[PDB]
Formats: sequence, C-alpha cells, structure tokens
Amino acid sequence: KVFGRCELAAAMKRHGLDNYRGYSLGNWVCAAKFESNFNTQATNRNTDGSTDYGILQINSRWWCNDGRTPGSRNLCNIPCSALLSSDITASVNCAKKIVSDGNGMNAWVAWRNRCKGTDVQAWIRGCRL
Ligand SMILES: [Cl-]
Ligand SMILES: [Cl-]
Ligand SMILES: [Cl-]
Ligand SMILES: [K+]
Ligand code: NA
Repeated sequence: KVFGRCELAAAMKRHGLDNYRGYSLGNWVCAAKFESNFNTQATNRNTDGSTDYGILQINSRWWCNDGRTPGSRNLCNIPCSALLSSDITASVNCAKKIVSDGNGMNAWVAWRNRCKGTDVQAWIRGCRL
C-alpha cells in the first residue's frame, strides 16, 4: 500500500507514535517519506546481506526474521514479511522498540541525514489530526 502523507500521519497517531520517545509525528512521517516514499512494500538489500522492510525500512540484522541473514536476531519477534502489510501495526510496534534502543531516531540513517533538525512539522501541516 502507498499511503498518502496525511493518511499515514493519522495511522501513526492511532498506533501511538506521536511523541513516542519524545519524537513528534512529523519526525515519523519524514522518516517514512525518505525510507520508503510511504510504500509499505518497499524493500532494500544491504551489502552485508541483510534487508530493510516496509514503510520504515526495518532491518533483518536485528529486528525481524527473514531466514536469509546469517547470525541475525529477531528482536521484534516477527517475520520480516509482516512489515510489508497494508496494516502498519507491526511496523509501528517494532519501530517503538528500535527508537527505544539507545540512539533514538538516529537508528534511521535517512532520518539523521534528511529529517533531523529540519522543519518536520511541515510533514503534518494541513492534516486533520
Ligand atoms: Cl510534528
Ligand atoms: Cl525462516
Ligand atoms: Cl541518507
Ligand atoms: K536469518
Ligand atoms: Na533477523
């Protein structure tokens, strides 16, 4: 599913991401924009053999099981395919664990390089929330 900007903002808010770990909703929407362009079916293969999945490009080295990342963990206790669903519940629940892991949203390199420090409120501007 390819979400609209305000549609995704509303879904993220319903699942408790707004201000989670102190990160406003615009931070999460901005991260999703540059990780996946709002597409739940986005995937990206990494040089180390791991793969990133879903609207927040969550990685199989630590967070989900795909059966093809030797030595990896599955800290969100889900198949990576669950991160590709049209329903964002699994991605949100796993993102909550990731952002609590110590480095906040710096866990998403694209957030650090493209959202951090910017006017992230623009990403929810105009949305009925
Ligand atoms: Cl915001
Ligand atoms: Cl497996
Ligand atoms: Cl980047
Ligand atoms: K594996
Ligand atoms: Na894994």
